[PDB]
Amino acid sequence: STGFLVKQRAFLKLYMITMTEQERLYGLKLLEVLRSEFKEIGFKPNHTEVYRSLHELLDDGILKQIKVKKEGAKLQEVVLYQFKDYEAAKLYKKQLKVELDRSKKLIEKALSDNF
Amino acid sequence: STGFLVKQRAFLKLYMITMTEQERLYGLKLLEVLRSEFKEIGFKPNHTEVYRSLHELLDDGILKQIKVKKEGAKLQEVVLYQFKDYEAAKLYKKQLKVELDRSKKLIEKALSDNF
DNA sequence: ATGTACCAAATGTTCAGTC
DNA sequence: GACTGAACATTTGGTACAT
Repeated sequence: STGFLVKQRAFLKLYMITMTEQERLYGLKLLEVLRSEFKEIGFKPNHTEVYRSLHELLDDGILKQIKVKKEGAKLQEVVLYQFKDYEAAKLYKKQLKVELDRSKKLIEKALSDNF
Repeated sequence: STGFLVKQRAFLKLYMITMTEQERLYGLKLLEVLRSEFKEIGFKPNHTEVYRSLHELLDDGILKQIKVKKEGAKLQEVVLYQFKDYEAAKLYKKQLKVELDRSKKLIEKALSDNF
């Protein structure tokens, strides 16, 4: 990298890991939660980057899919994620702290020099 | 836009606007002047970004490219930038405060949520 | 650290497809 | 109508160069 701010694909993946930790969820719920958690700041992610994020985590080996059923009254079927390789969730979580830390210095530094 | 972080280009341009205000934006080696500034944190732009950022403010009509005497000289000439459009520069700079404030909130939040 | 010119990467829009 | 998915294309950044 040239080491500028963290990229959205990364920021979202990290949030996926944090959320899997607390409750095994599926794509559109993850978005519901992120969207509303962030609706004051004005970050409005969309369902497909969230999905591409989860998807990458599968290639990374950090997550696995489990196909289960939902209770919308629709007898549908939903896809939850669960840790495959826990060590790699940790390692990914570590890399992003670094990235987010540099990112904090940059914005603060930028807010200082220019304002 | 979804409203994620500030864009790299918008971020360099902001510095250039400020450096112009401080009469610190002169010479061709703006890259090294900007690299030197961010070497601590670990941000290291390449020439083509600095070129692209610098050359947008000219084309957009915010900056003008001039020739003056190397501050204190008799003959030697260096390149200087001044405000062609100081209105469009102040407005823009305001836009960036918001853009940075919003960005701060996101990173403080990501760190607070995930760590 | 010019200025180009062609490359790769990040990600929004629209649609495919199933309940 | 709630859900998972992916091509396409843009807006962008990066590499490479001779200069």
